[PDB]
Amino acid sequence: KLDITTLTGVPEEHIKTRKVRIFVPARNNMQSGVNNTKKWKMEFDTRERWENPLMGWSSTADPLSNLVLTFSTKEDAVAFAEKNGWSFDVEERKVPKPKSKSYGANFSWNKRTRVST
Amino acid sequence: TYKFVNMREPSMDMKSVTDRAAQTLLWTELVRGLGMTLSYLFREPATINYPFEKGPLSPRFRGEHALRRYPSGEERCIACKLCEAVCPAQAITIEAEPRADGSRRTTRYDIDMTKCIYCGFCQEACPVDAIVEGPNFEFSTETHEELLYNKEKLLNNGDKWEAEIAANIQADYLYR
Amino acid sequence: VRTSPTGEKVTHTGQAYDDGDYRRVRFSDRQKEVNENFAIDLIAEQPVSEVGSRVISCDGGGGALGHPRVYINLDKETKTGTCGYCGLQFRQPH
Amino acid sequence: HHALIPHGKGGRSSVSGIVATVFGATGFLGRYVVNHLGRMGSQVIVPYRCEPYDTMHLRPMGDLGQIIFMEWNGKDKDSIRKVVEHSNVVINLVGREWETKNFDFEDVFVKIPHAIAQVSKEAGVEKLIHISHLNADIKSPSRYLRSKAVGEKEVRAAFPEATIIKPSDIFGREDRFLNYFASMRWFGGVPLISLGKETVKQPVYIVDVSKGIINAIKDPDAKGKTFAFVGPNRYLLFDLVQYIFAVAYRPFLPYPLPHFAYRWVGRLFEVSPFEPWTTRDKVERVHMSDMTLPHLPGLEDLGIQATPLELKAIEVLRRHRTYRWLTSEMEDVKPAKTVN
Amino acid sequence: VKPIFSRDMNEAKRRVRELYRAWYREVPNTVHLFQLDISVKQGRDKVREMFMKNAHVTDPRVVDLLVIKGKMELEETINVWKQRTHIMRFFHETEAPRPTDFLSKFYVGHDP
Amino acid sequence: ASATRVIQLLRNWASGRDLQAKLQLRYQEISKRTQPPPKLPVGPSHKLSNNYYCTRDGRREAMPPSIVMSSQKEKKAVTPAPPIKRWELSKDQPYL
Amino acid sequence: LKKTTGLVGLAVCETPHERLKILYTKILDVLGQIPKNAAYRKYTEQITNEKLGMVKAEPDVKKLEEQLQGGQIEEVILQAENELSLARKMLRWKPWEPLVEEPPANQWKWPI
Ligand SMILES: NC(=O)C1=CN([C@@H]2O[C@H](COP(=O)(O)OP(=O)(O)OC[C@H]3O[C@@H](n4cnc5c(N)ncnc54)[C@H](OP(=O)(O)O)[C@@H]3O)[C@@H](O)[C@H]2O)C=CC1
Ligand code: SF4
Repeated sequence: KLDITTLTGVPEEHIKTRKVRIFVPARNNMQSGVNNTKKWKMEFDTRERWENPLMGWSSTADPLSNLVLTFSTKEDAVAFAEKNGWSFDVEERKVPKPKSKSYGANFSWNKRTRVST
Repeated sequence: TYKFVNMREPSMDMKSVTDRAAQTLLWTELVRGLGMTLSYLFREPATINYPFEKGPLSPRFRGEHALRRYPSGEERCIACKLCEAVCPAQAITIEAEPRADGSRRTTRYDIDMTKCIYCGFCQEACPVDAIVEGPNFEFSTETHEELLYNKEKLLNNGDKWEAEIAANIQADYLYR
Repeated sequence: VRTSPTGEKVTHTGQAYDDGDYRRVRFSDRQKEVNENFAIDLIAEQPVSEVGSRVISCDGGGGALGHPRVYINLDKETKTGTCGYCGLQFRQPH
Repeated sequence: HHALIPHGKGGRSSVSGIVATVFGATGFLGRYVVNHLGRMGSQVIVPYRCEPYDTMHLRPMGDLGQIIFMEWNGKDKDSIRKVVEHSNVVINLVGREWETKNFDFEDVFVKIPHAIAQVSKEAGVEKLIHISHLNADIKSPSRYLRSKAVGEKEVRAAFPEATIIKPSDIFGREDRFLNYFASMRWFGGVPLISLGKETVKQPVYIVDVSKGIINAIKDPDAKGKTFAFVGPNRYLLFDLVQYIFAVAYRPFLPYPLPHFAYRWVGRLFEVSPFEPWTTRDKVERVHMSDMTLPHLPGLEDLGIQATPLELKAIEVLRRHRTYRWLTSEMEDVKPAKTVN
Repeated sequence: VKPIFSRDMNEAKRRVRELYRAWYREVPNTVHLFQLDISVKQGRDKVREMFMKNAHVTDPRVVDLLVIKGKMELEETINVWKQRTHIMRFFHETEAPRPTDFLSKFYVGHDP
Repeated sequence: ASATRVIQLLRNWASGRDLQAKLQLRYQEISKRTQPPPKLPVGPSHKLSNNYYCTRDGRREAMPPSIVMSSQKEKKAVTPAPPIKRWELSKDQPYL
Repeated sequence: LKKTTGLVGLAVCETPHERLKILYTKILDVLGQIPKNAAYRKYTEQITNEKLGMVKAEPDVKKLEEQLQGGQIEEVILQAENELSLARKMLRWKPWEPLVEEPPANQWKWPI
């Protein structure tokens, strides 16, 4: 029942009207590396972005647009969200299921796994 | 290893006492300072006659950014966005699309000279020597908006200053 | 550098303010800065070099003053090999 | 012709979409109207006639690019065309309290407003706002008021759906009405025609008027509606001037003005080789109670509620407050007598 | 749990009462010194609103920490460390009203 | 400088020093603005053999700190370091 | 007798040996009240005894300063006073007792 909301100084609109997403970032499918999928991340909900009339740069009014936090475990992120009074959605970690790989299978005598090239 | 400033004891002999009494009563040290100022008065002043005389600068000077071209005339920048990444003040905004010829070119290259810190990055990062801070420094503007450069403004600056910029790069390209 | 129907000078990017757009007001008593030299035209004007080797290298000229060295394959007779950075065109003779 | 979709949270960087051309933006009402447009992120194409130095104070009000300063010639219509060409809203604030040599009351209240309205219609301006005093009427003795009524009719003629706002006396930090009475103390005593016993006044606050204009621009129903801005309360001229001198803590020296006896004073004012001390029409305005026109819609119709003078008088007249109140804090004063 | 200044909610309430007292009596001096155009009642109403903002707190340590912050702000206002701008920042005068009904929010923007 | 002999004598006497020998203003003694092209040397790692990055990988040789004591599971008194040696008065000018 | 210690606020002590002996004896007396197995007691007693033996053995101030390696002897007496004060407070703190509390599970894990 810890509540730091009064002490944080965050204005009430972002405390109440923002949904924070707790998740482990998925691997960038362009790369096979997995080092960026080992820590939980807290990200706020996306808001409106509009073009500046003068230059066309994207302007925002969301202070927490770029705020992202790293947490070792899901429970730590949940506790931080609760202590800060942010509504939170938790996406369970997705792990690659174990696979059975056999280089011999590429030359099966009767199975369809034989590779044409 | 260490030296004592102060930590000196005045002599108590009558000659030294008379000298110090003379200094106090006859204002000798004040006269010495006055003489120093007089000598500086008779020395040649160091002022340069700006704008008719300009202060020295080296070829590595970092001033107004200027997009350069190849000798053929094709714009050097190849939309790598490496400059935007290194930019320590995020003053570079780059947008690119394949142009009609099919080359990788920048549809938008904005350098906000109001947010840039003139760090010299990008000039040292661009793999094709595109953005190169020019020698110009006297580009003050009467409105804030004039300092938000556009790709057209950068290319015009490059065309204007290419004669000097190429020479400066030639002077310094071996050190880089 | 073509001129749009509104009278504005269209940019090499193709940018021109439409008659409906209100942002044309910024040039009311001022000018729209447009670079007359267009890269596409100038790169088109350059003659196509003919080299007798299957693979050629373009550094963009000037050595270290140009662009990273790349090797271009010229086997295809139909289409000339084009430098990714420089944009110069090469083809095998005949 | 120029339709813009509003974007953002209505902040300084947001795009409200109201591209406006505030004529007379350098004015007392303009200073506030432009401020509101900028804080909404409205592109304001300010036409000026003076030196840019004077217009410099308008620059901070808007974000980068929001405020565009373009010189315009009062008589030439091509300047009006170029300054309203890409505007979806044009506001007309071209009023001169006194009459100048080059520009007379008719020039600035009929020709200029009519030209602006006509050229705005030619360019396709969606909405037009015109300003004329509630007291201004086609039979009003003051020449400038009569010219204002004529210009109002002509503006309606050129721009049928123009929203011609009719504000009462406007008071504010840089007011010319309250400050006028505060400075009357300098002018010997306190000249008061009929001791101000025949002049009921209903002053409206400047911020209220500006926000009313803005809301009228935003609200669709405002088109083709002659709005009238009236003050929250009505006070006799004596009551208002007394309250002014009270909040200013200046010695009240009210001497009434007999027509003939003080006519020589007015004649001396006119005899000055420069302007007749802001003309005599200003003194005529002082010599006139506010017209009550309930048929025309008011501030509440736009949703803005007029702020009472008593609350805002302290701010307006603290500048005139001197060591007279600084050294002697004492206490405050009591609200003026309300003739309601 | 180690108490900051109060071991129980009641003691924190006593401290809150003291802080409220001090702010209440300070308000007229603030109005006079800073030459604010608001009335004393208006300022005290703002004080009451600010105090009720933190009313929902149900932890003694949080109350104590809020009291500390209130004391610091009061010390700033008692001195002339805060300017007239800082004092008026409580009164969000420039900021336009933000409607709270669903239909107005739907009209204005995409914000939830 | 271009000062006359009289002014040089006056300024020197007023200073108590010979200002002409050391002039704050710069003259032809400065280096030429245009310089012959440079050829910067290569470093130690510019070798074609026995230059595997594993040997010279500084970053990968860093290790997490060694834990001397951890609560979660005669002897001579020691100091953080040997006591500092007292500084010695400078030979060139012990007292200014 | 040195004219000045060289450090402002530190005055030459006319009787350094006696002051050092008194201070070291008082330090030992305070350390006696500390329990025998306390590491603080053992180490401080070792150092204090070494210092006291050196002080008694050497009658020359400069030689004693060289042997102690504690800077100028006035700095040594200041250090002895500091040790006395530390020992007196240590008696109250009782640092020799076991750890108050183990830290949380991962309070000292880095990287996170
Ligand atoms: N109590 C009030 O304030 C009332 C106001 N009004 C009307 O409200 C409008 C604005 O009021 P307010 O801002 O207080 O008035 P101000 O007199 O303070 O400013 C009016 C504006 O008119 C401009 N202007 C006047 N004559 C000319 C001209 N010949 N050519 C170009 N511009 C000109 C001025 O520009 P510049 O300063 O450079 O000359 C100025 O910006 C006016 O039309 C006024 O008559 C009507 C009823 C009540
Ligand atoms: S010099 Fe300016 S524009 Fe260039 S990288 Fe640095 S901050 Fe960015």
